[PDB]
Amino acid sequence: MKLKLIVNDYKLLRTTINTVASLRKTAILRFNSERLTIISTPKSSSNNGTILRGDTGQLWCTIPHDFRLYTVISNTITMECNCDSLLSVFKRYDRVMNQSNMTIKLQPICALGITFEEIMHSFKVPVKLLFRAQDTRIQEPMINYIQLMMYKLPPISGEFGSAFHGFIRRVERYSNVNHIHLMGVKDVELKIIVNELDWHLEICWNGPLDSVISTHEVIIRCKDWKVCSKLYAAFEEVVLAISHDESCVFHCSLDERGQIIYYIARSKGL
Amino acid sequence: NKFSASTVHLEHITTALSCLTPFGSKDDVLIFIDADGLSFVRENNHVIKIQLLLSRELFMSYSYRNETEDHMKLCVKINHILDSVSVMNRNSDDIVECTLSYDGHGSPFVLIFEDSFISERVEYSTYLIKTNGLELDRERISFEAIIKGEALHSALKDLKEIGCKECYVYAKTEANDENVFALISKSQLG
Repeated sequence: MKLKLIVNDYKLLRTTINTVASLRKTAILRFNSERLTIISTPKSSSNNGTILRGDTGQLWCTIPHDFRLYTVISNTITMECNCDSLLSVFKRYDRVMNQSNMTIKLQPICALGITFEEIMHSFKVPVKLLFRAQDTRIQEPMINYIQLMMYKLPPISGEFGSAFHGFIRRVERYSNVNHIHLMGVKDVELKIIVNELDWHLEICWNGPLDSVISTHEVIIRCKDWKVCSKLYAAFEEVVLAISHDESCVFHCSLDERGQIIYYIARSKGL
Repeated sequence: NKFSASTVHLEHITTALSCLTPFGSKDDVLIFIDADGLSFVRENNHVIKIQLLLSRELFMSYSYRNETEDHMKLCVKINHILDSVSVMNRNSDDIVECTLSYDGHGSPFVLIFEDSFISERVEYSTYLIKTNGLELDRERISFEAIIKGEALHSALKDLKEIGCKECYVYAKTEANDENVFALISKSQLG
């Protein structure tokens, strides 16, 4: 149970830290001896996971530590603490560096001994020690490739990155938007259709898009698209996977590789 | 496509739409499609009617491949169009090429906004048609006055500021160059 590390890649970890907080309360920190797997999924969260909320999307982001030292003795440790406390702590560290390295330690309920200086700052965030049997029930979704099609989204730093980001967020200017009906046709054209207003709106993209490897369609919610937009803003290598009336997967990566995978299920049937 | 019109001077169609707002703001709008140009007609309470016309010369492309009928009529609501273009004009500073389209009876009125990166497409639902009887007889004119726009706009603004529950117009030209034209108002001031 000896877990100690001094994380300094900082953006890669920060985006996960923020997106798990924005997704739902608390998060899972799977500290393997090689790879850290932050798992914000609804199956493991005891307040209306899908009771009237419909919050089904599961995030499986992996953070590497080679961040100064990775001493995971046990060696898989799986934890669960609220995202509010670590969000505040990270924000404080970010502001401090805006003005040393944060040492992290571990004390089936424990605490995290975050310690950093400029002043002395100690934050003992409560945490638990979810069991191995409970860990085994936390498995990543399996996604078929029989129809799954992926769209290589352009990097944000490129000329078309800002235009694509604006096109992605274009669906947020109508406050009566709940369901987004993605469309992808084969040079592939990616289209967004809205069918909940008095007029039939189709937000298309005529720019250059690459399809790494039949119209595939999937209807998702608007908040899922918001977090997808935030992820696209925070990453360069972003792949949009679209399963025909099954699911939508947002694959992000940072060049071993700190991949971020968001699995979004259909919020309706085509 | 039985009709297709493309333009980049979207300010002209914007002024056309803002000149159609005074005639009620949530009701039906008649659009007449002919070879000469694009016209919007609105009628209120059978007492007043407006008729704007966008000529072919305002669009680089104006096909009108329809051949069975010389003119095409469609009825679409104005609140839908206003609410759409209101949020579309958020980034109007971009180089937008508007594209009007209509495939005939039973097909929606399309309004595509392409910025060379995003091609927003809207299909407006067309409603049944309920507008010429309200036209003056060309052989019976009692007075014909040509007035400058700014002066008339100022007079109308003044009449609005005075209230002007009722209005009167005068047209007398005496023996000499005594052209008298006045806009009398029955307002709170008297």
